[PDB]
Amino acid sequence: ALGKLQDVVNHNAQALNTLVKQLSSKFGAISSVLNDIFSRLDPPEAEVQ
Amino acid sequence: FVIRGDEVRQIAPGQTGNIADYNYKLPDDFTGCVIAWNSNKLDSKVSGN
Repeated sequence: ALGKLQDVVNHNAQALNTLVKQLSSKFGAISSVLNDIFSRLDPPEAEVQ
Repeated sequence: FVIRGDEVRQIAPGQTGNIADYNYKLPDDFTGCVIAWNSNKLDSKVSGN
């Protein structure tokens, strides 16, 4: 019957899970890894990426 | 300075190339204009320059 505490814990856990997963989003960029953009792309538009 | 027409594009902020890397490298955050014109008439003797 401990629905409320379990719900609060699950909500916090899923918020953290969404936050940790959101960084895999490409956001329309060439790559999702910073050093790849900094090394294999020219600064003039790697900066805007 | 004087360079060939093959590397006229190498003079740019953060662009790869032998001339850019070893002779003159532009900063990544650069504000300014680049002016390039042919110099075959002025700087090409019949024997060679």
